[PDB]
Amino acid sequence: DATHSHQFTQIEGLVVDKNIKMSDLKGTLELVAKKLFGADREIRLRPSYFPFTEPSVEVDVSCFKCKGKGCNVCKHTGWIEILGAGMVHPNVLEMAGF
Amino acid sequence: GSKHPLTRTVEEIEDLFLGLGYEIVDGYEVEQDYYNFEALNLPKSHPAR
Amino acid sequence: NQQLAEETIDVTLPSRQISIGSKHPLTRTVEEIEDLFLGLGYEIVDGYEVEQDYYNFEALNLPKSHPARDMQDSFYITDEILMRTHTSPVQARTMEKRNGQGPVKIICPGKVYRRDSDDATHSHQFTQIEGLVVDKNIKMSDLKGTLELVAKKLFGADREIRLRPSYFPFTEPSVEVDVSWIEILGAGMVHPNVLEMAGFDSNEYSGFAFGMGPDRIAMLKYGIEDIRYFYTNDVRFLEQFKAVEDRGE
Amino acid sequence: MLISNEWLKDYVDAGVKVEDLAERITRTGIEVDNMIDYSKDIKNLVVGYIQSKEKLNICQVDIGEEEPVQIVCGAPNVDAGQHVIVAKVGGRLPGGIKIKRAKGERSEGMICSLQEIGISSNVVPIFVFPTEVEPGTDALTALYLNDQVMEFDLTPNRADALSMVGTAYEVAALYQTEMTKPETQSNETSESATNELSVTIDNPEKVPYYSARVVKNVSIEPSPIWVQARLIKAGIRPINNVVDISNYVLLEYGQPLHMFDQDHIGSKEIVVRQAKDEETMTTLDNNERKLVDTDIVISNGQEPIALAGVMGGDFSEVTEQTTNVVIEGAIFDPVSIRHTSRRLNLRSEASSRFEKGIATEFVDEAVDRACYLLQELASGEVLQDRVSSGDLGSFVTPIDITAEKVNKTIGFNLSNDEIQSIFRQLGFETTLKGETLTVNVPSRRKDITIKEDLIEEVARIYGYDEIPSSLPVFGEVTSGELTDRQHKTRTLKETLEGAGLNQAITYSLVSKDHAKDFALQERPTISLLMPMSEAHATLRQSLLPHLIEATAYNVARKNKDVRLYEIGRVFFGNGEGELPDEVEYLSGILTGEYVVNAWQGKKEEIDFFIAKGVVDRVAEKLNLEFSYKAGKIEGLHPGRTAIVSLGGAGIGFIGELHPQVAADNDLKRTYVFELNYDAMMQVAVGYINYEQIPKFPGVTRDIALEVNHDVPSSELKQIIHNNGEDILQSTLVFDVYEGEHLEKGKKSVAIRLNYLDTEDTLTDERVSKIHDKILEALQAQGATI
Ligand SMILES: O=C(Nc1cccc(S(=O)(=O)N2CCN(c3ccccn3)CC2)c1)Nc1nccs1
Ligand SMILES: [Zn+2]
Repeated sequence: DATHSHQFTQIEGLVVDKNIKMSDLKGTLELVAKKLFGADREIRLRPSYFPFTEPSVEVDVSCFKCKGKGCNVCKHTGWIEILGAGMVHPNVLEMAGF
Repeated sequence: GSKHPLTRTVEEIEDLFLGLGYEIVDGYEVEQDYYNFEALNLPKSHPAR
Repeated sequence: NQQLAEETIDVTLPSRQISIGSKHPLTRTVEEIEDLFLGLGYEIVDGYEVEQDYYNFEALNLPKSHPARDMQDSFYITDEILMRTHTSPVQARTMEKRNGQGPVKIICPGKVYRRDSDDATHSHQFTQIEGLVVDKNIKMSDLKGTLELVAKKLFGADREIRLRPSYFPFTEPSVEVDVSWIEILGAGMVHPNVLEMAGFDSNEYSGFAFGMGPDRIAMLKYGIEDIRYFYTNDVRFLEQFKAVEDRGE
Repeated sequence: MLISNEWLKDYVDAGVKVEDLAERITRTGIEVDNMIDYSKDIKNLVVGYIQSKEKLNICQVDIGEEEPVQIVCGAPNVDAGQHVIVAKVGGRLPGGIKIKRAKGERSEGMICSLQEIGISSNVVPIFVFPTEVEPGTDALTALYLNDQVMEFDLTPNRADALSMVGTAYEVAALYQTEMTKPETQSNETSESATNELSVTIDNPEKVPYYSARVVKNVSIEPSPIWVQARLIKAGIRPINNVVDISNYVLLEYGQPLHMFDQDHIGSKEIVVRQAKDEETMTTLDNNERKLVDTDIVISNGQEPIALAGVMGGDFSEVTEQTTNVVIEGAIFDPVSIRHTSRRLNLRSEASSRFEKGIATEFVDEAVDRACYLLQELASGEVLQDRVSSGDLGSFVTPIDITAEKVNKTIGFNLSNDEIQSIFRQLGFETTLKGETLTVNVPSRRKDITIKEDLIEEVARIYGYDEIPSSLPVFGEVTSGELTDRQHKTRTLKETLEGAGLNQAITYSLVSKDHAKDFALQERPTISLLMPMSEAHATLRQSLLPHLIEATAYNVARKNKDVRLYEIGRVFFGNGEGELPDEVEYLSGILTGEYVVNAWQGKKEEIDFFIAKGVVDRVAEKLNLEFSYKAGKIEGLHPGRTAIVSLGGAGIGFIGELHPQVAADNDLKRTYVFELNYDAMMQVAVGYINYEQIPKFPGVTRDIALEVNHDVPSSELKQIIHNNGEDILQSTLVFDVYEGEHLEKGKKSVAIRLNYLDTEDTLTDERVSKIHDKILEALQAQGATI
């Protein structure tokens, strides 16, 4: 229906290295929001849970329409959810051979 | 002719990541439970399996 | 019944061609090198083709006295203004605007001019790609690494190359790279006078730079016998460059 | 999971509005996705007391004012002596509706049903107060519905929050105030349930815990209004004091409890074991159930008396004439429970809890809560002890972690004392030992098992707003680049697009009778086990069916000019339980005008040869060569279908649609092509081959060859190349004539022969020598000049 298709597109990323931190996630998610929605985009990280990651968040971009205080795109919220992200969970690393 | 809007967004994200040193990777759309789920820390139990 | 039989075509007959233009081979070599450097985080920078002798010479460690600034070898317009002889001035100008703050990691493609007669290996206007890296601990091994990537991108990875000590005013130590032997890249560690003049502290920052010539690279890669073919625009030349390329088999 | 504000402050008080509390809860991990306001629409609603009642009914309610009000009411069971719920004149209600001085007789305000005030379906058990509550009292207050409930969409890792006490631990953390658990200590009869009761598990691999207490002499009836409302709030119709006291402590501790009537169990012995082959039993459903190896039952000592986890028995349950009770509190293997419930379509709120896993910490305490309750509210009398089987083990698992590790994962900069405070306010006992904190995680948080879990707790609480922003610096340096295939695909898509073709994106799943359309090999198809939809049931073995549909769709919308391409995968089955072969295809479809400029008379209709021209522009751009030979493909025009080949292998086809397929789809002349793009991409092309422009001019001769009408022009071109020795460069058909000026069944094909020596100029005589040889070869193969 208007908001669900049984076949859709996704882009995932995976970065795995030695000192990867969640601030490194943040910085990267920020380039993503800028790329998609403009150089002035900020992001917002909200606690959440997925099984493969931990800590996990859902990520909003600031609204590229209304500059602050709200419109129908961001649902007078200022923030639009666009990504989920998180630190990969050890079990996933260990199962992969890492 | 046009580029599909979904392809456009996918390409700009690839471009971004290419300039950062990443690889763009493709694999199977029909997949095994192991890789779709287990390897991703959804044991045979789970509510999403 | 007869419909299908009467509407039988000869499917082997000429198709209605929808023709493709070509990208100039000089442009191809340029783009390829840009794409290589994009994926390492560089910026492609574009600047003036007509330059001040400050930027084209002085800022590059070629004082008033230098044989390089000889009016017989470069295309001057006044005593102070000339057709640039290389894309280094864009790299020198970009540096100064950075105001002592790195990293610089830039690639500067474009047309450069040399006061000379044209023949099969010399055009008075040709193309060049320069690069500049400036950052805190840049070392020559870092140069070597980047140069091998360039060679690998241009001529494939098994292609044999040769590094030879050499000398340029604006770098030290310096290097030339041959490909199996033919020279293609010149490069060096940026000379501190050059860092110091464009406002970097050569005690903190080191650099490396390089140039190569797509006209020459292309001639070598394809066996193009006369550089002037690039600037003549015979369609029987240009149309040989329509198709994609891979590494190969 | 539904969580009443009023109710939670039994255990913790956030000293804050329910919105504020939802917000803070959502901002720290658990999403409150809605807030139900049971007081929904409600103004001026008081207790009142019908003093006298006439004759629907004229009532004199004292509503706590100086004088009684008169209310007319014809509701079914209503008299004086009743304390009731009254919405005064000037009040408000759910449904709609707001009520004033009406008249006929004289009616001032409104006495109420439940529903009327706004309860629900399937959850409700005019309204009379069981207790003699002061007239004029706020009515919802007295009704325990002066309340909003928070609805949580909880994730598998937050089972703890499937309980009022677990949720109370969560919120105590968030406001770092205190929570309090509710009364569990009863007063115990001299006797013990050890003397009453026997418990064994014959299947301890599947049952870690089973246990039971006994409470004698109980007064079935109704529960107070609080027990009742709470159950309604929490989504469950309040049935009787003992069905309630179970379901309620479920909600309270998350520990499911079963209620047996002692006297109708059928022994003084309980046995937990697996159901057997085909094993029969009928459950308080009165629906009879035959079982499997893999169901857990309860038995008395040869009686399947309860499907553990899932249901009860007929016979051993609590009827209202029960007066002694065994109360079960067990742990049943999360998945045994899951599969039973599942299959018999028998999900309870108590199986669902066994699915998520149980707080070990809470089993005995939950039991003890329902015994104290049964005491308190079924006047019951409490035996000493429990009969427990099978060991619960430790209630604290210690995890070490360091501040460094926490700052190293998140990238903030917290001290031990910051970190320590978070665990202590989550109620975890922590001890520092040099740089290492040992965190005693309680069994009540079974989702915390590793240091990373503890990292998450810190992250979520201290707050993700705080994490500074950085970018990863990669010490293996590598230039990010499209692969060669990837780059070729982008360039190819630029080429198609540059020729006017729009990029389509179609569904992979088609109908099962469409899945093999245009397929090359018989290869098996891949169907879903449970399609959402007959039209998306099997994976396509071709891109064309949905591209044809998209064309039909467009054309019916009066979009007559359609040019689409797709690169997309098709799917051939690899027999059974293997992954299929996924193959990438380039396909497209074309209909309508290719070039129009009406005012200049230009109108170039798309025909086979322009479709060919697109497939050739593909080959040209990729530096490939294709060849073309007539082919028969079902669904294409038998007369206008070519097979496309690369290195002598078939990779695809190009063809006009069959007139019957086009007619079905109400299309005109329409052309598709499909190409195995994987085959195409396997060809290594290398670098472009530059050849210097020939120094010398070539020579052209034209020939006109009369030949049987069905000889393909490729055949004549091959003969010419075969005889063209060193100088024949290329050959071009420039005219084909079939008409009356020529033997019927013959055509005349005019071919331009181009000759060229790169090393020399061509003498007429050198050309003639070969040209004559070519003519003869042609003549001898039936091609008259
Ligand atoms: O340092 C460079 N680049 C550089 C380094 C070495 C070699 C070459 S090269 O092969 O292209 N070259 C071109 C110039 N040639 C000259 C020019 C004058 C004198 C001597 N030789 C030699 C070959 C380029 N530029 C900078 N811009 C800003 C700061 S540093
Ligand atoms: Zn907005």
